[PDB]
Amino acid sequence: YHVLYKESKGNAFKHKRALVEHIAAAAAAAAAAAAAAAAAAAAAAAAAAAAAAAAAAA
Amino acid sequence: ITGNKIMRILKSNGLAPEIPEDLYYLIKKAVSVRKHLERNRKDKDAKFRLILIESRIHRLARYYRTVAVLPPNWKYESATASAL
Amino acid sequence: LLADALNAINNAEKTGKRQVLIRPSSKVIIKFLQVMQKHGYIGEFEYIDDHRSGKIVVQLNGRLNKCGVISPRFNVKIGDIEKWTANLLPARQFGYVILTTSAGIMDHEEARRKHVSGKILGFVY
RNA sequence: CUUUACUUUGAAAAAAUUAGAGUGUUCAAAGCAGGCGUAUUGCUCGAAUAUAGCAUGGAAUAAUAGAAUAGGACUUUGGUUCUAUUUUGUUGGUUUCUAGGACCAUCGUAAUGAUUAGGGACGGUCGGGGGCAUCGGUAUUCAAUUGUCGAGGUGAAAUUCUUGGAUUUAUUGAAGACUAACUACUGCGAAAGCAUUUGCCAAGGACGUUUUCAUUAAUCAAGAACGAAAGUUAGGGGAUCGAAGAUGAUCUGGUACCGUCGUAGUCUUAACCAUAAACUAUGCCGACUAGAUCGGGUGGUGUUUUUUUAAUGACCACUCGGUACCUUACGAGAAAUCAAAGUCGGUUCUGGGGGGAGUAUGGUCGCAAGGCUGAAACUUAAAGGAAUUGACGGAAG
Repeated sequence: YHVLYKESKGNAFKHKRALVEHIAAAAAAAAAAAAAAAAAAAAAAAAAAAAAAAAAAA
Repeated sequence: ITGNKIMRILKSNGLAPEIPEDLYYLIKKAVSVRKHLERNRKDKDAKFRLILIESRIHRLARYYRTVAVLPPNWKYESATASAL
Repeated sequence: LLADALNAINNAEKTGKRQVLIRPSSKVIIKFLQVMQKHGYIGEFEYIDDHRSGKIVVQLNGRLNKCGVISPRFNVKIGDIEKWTANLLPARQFGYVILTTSAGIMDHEEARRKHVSGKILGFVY
């Protein structure tokens, strides 16, 4: 929200039009966090390999 | 008084050769000796002496920068201490 | 590291030290000293243990007049060796230039036999 | 041409030993090489492409969807259906193989050869490195008061100061500056620079067993910050000595030296200008080559100090850093001399005869004095360094 205030100070608007038309760009940044979270699948594969090692050596 | 600073930034303990500790040292004490330069402005050697230790912060900014900054460790240092 | 190198062994021959006491070890030291052995400029050599890096041993026999480095490692060609050999060696017939050729580090006249170019390290005469 | 070899695993009491497997892939052509006419396989030659695995991705295996290719069964010949193979997307068990991310140990030996190269943490330690706030002592000056009658200067003198009581001697009070001795052939600070004592904030170097990140480093035009003294601006302060200024003396002259007074300065805060024959006249950083002193750490099974015995010592052995420095061989140089200013690299600055000239002019900075950058016409035939002899001195013996 306060990215719109940092789009007033460092002005990319002019008047009442461009103001509300921003809100889309800032919201799109949150999608990058979901892509980064997919890396946790490698840790799950390592846990399965550890279980297989414990099943082998017993 | 150094020992209370050590146990904050490091992975383990005792490793100020883990270099973000010098970055945090010089920044935090350079503003403290500048209390003694908010004291008077005549001041010969402590203004000279300040140049040495405050410019060493820029050689410490040259430090981890050149070798390896894949996730930039340099930008963690300057965020925590507040540098450049 | 290059600068000091050939000056130490040269000053040893100047005074007349029978063995010279030199040290380092990693992987640009010893086989042109086997070219020096073949040419009869030095004698035998061996290795002694250290804590870190290594220790060499070199036996001398009072041969070296001046050896020294070529500090910028210039390009030598299979024609223009002897533009350098003119100034490097004040004597011709005596001495040789050590080239870092493409076929390892060897002699300069041996390099013309292989027909191989490269860089340079130093002179011995 | 050529293996002994190398390695992950099993069977062995251990182990000798032994058994099995491996040591790149793909495509086109040409040559040689097993069995055959060939095909085809292996190797070599030449290219392309990539160079620890188990989150992830590929193949094998299974399922499903799309596309391509081949064969069979059919066809109211369009197509449908079944099977095999390849490719692409997606999902799951198992087998095998490939990318990527964080963190840490050691420095082994073969290619320039006696190498711990950068940052500190931990624990002790030295110093006039800095700024501020206090405090103490001596000497000088001024003000007041007592006892006592002329002084001060100089080569001689006088201006000058004194009977309206000076110099002075003591007491009392005040104002400013500086810190004798200790004080050094000393220590600190990168340089400028830094002297009573005490307290607070706060910086850097060196040593010691180590612990520890792992080229992170070196150097650096521009650029940024700092700046002895003198000078400038605004507000304070002025004890001790004084550029300018005013008298006396000296001399041929004396706008000086000397003597009597005295203004700006000298001190302080803030701001500015920024220079010095700013010096080691010697750039910084790293490795090779005989010989003091100050600080740290260790040793002296012997001796001394000495009654909280801490002697920190005495005096001697070393081992490291700074290294007032002294003195000197090799070696270098024109030589005096140096002891690297011998000699070497990586990098940066700077020189190309004297005078004209650090000037002229422009740009740029400054409040202003002035700084920084920066020539030519023309003149001339030399300027200059190292070293010698002799005369002379209001030089010495």
